[PDB]
Amino acid sequence: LPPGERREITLETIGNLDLLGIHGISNNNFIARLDKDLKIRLHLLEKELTDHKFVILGANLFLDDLKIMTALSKILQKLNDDPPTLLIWQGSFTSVPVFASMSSRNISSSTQFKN
Amino acid sequence: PQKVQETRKLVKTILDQGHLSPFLDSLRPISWDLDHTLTLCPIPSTMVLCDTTSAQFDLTYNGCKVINPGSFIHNRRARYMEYVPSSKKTIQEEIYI
Amino acid sequence: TWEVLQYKDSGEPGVLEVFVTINGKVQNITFHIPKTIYMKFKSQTMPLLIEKSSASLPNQLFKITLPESVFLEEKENCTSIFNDENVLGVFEGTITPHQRAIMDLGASVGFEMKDLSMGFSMDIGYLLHFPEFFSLFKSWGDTITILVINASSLGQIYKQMFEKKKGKIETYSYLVDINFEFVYFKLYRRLSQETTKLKEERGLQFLLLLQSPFITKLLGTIRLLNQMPIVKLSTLLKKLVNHVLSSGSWISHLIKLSQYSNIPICNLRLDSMDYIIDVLYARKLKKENIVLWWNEKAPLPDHGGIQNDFDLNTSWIMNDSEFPKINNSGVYDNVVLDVGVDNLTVNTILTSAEFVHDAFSNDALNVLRGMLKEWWDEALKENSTADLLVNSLASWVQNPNAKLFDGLLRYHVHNLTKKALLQLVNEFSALGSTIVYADRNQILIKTNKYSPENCYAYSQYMMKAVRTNPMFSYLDLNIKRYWDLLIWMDKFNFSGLACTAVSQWQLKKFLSPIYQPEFEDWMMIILDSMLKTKQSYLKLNNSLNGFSHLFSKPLMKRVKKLFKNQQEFILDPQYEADYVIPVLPGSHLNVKNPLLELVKSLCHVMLLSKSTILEIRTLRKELLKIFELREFAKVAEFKDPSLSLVVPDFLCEYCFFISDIDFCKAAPESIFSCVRCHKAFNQVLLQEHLIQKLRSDIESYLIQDLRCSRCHKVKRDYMSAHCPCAGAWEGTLPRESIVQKLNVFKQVAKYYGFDILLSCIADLTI
Ligand SMILES: [Zn+2]
Ligand SMILES: [Zn+2]
Repeated sequence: LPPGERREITLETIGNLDLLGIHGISNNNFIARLDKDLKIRLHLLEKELTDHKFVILGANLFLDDLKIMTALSKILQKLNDDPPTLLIWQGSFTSVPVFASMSSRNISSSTQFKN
Repeated sequence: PQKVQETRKLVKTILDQGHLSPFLDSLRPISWDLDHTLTLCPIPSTMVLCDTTSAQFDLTYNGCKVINPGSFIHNRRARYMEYVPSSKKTIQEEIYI
Repeated sequence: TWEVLQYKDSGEPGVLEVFVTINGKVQNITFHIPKTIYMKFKSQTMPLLIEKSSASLPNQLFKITLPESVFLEEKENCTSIFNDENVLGVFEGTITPHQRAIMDLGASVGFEMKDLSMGFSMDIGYLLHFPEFFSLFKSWGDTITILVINASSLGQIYKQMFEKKKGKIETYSYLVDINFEFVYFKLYRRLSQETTKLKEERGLQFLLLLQSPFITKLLGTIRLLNQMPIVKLSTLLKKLVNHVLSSGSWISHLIKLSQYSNIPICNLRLDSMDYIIDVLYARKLKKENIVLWWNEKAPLPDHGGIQNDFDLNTSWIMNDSEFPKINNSGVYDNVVLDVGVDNLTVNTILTSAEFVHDAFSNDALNVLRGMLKEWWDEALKENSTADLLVNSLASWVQNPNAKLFDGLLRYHVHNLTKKALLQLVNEFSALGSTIVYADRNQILIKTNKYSPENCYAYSQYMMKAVRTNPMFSYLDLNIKRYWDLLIWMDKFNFSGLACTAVSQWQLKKFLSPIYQPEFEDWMMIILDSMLKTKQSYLKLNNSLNGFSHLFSKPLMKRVKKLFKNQQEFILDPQYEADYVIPVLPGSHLNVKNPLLELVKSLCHVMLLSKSTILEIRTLRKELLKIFELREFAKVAEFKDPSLSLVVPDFLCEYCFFISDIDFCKAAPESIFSCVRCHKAFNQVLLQEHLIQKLRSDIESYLIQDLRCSRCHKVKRDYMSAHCPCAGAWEGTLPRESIVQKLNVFKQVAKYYGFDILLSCIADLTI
């Protein structure tokens, strides 16, 4: 497989663009630049904020299983003692895929997802 | 160990390939306009490459720290992961249930 | 023990709690079952119970058998045979233990499953709940608890309905027997508490009937003590009284289903006959040594891991459904037979009859054929259950919630249905007739005959001559109408005399309100003139020659007067509302002159007459002269004012009727209710099908093949910039067509007020 390239090497050799808008939005006449001094100032602030923490929950967090919801209630009760900076929920919030129902007797798939 | 090797292989494949979906569009279709989002060309500083069919890990390759909190409920434990941006530590956490 | 009432899984793996019946008592008992698994390898390995095996796969194989505990503890933890090492995938590993028990033991069977092998007369309890209105009843108590005029109206409604249902109550009295008292309403603690009171007063020997369509089933089992055997089921107190008195019929029906299908009373669901078909098909499949594609966790068939990956064939298989429905527009002076069809799918499966990579497995198909023949013979011998089953097959072959759902099976049945309809059209036409229209529910047939009273004999001969061909042995061919004279451009736009005259025109709906009555008037005048001409020509002995002459001059005089009036009043606030053109679903186009739209509509209807094109055409010229428009002017040309939005193969579960429904060309009553029966379709089910169609077309756009724009070769490579013949690549679904589809979706969503569909449309852009 062709060798990967370290982030710094890629950024410096493409011309150090801001491909996100972390520093500024681009136009067709103006490609935004990832200004070095602001990059350094932000990096120092990043090292300064010792307390920030990102909490990632595991995948396949099916909200329609009581065991999931019980486990999750315990976890969030821990997190309320000391809130994350950020909390990534992810991945398939229902046990079954939620698709067009074949019948009207049971509560429909979309409605169940909303519940 | 097997579990280590089959995740070194994963992240090395993804980051050497530089792109989150190496597969042909006849095996994983991409919205043609939005394929630029799957490209990783300036390799990200961290990647939460979440995957339910592999072990948890917090590898590093080419300076990219790739982590995977593979599944929420596994082996009768709730599993979640604490990435710490101001030090790039990755403290895994679990609750028994 | 040698009879079962319920299976359920224990908390711990591989173990079932079972409720069994013998010696006149229910007993609680417990089984241990091993999990059977299949595995496939390209190369041999056998480290260790594991058995090398042979069985047909779904489109080196080892059977594997463990107690679920050791399988589970090994598989998720160790460097075992279940992890890597050239596995092509576990096949049957999803089947729940009690769903293995129901297949191999059934009703007519801790305890090892190793040695188990292949008159109700007891009490009932009841817990139906109508969301706050929890309702409780017993076959062993003289009062009923109905939670948040009340008692008085209850008493007389009970008396009236009891009088209405006496014989039904009496005949099923020995199952559930009668008047009782009443009571009514933190409150939710009474549900757990009084269910303990139930258990305290009947430890066993009574059966609990759970719920009804306004379900909250899982939360109900949280309130309810989960240890009972439970029959799960899914001023308006009339409904509740009716259900309570209906209970005996339900017990009788459930006993009939169980005694037929060998499924325990608690496990089978009345709410879906497809499940009974699933288990009963699974038996005959494993008995014919097919690896079973039962899937518990997801709709898609458990082919092993491969089912999770996108595939162009699979996505085509899921996205595709349209019948190539024939529509030969015209005028027909011959009598036309309006032939209904039903049991077409069943007929194809019965009468049906690697290199092909989206054909369903021929072994499994042969099993379904022979099994359907078995069910059908038992229906002919008046088994209500087998009859209901064969009627419900059309749902199961389509339903993704079927445990043995397979998109390949759905598609195999569907395209065989398509071929069979084309062969049915071939058969009718081979017998000298000609088809006006044909789809999966209906055929309109030109007879080469002129009189209905002459043809009430020949029509029955014709239909018999079709059904007596073996290819159509099981068809419900039914002559639903006789059309004496027919004007036809599509099933939403026709008129004719039936043996008396009816007219319906989606065309009419787009004319401004002043002109809609005018359109119907001239359509009756056209029918009258055509009929006068037909009967005149027949008294004198394609017969329509000269029909324009009976009304052309009045029509021109009328149109001239209307044109003068339009110049007077189209701008006038006194009248403009009658000139305003209606916004509607699939409203195709903008129009500047509404009278011209009426004239275009009339002329188009009359131009359907292939025999008489010239006289109509000359009249059309003389009409357009009023506007000084030239005979062939692009404005004067008739383009259909409506854009179709067809949701293919909608299911009316109330009568198992499969219909394409067109949200634009069909009238609203045919959208919000069935055409054959007249039960209403659920609104959210309806919107979900529109969103499924929308997303199916967006995906079909993104997954399309590209085609060369000047030689039509397909783009086979991945990185060419153009075809080798110098032609630019273009889509097989051009972007303009999909823009138009999203436009009609937004129109339909705005008009019918489909909030879910409209928010989906909003979330595309935003
Ligand atoms: Zn119906
Ligand atoms: Zn070409």
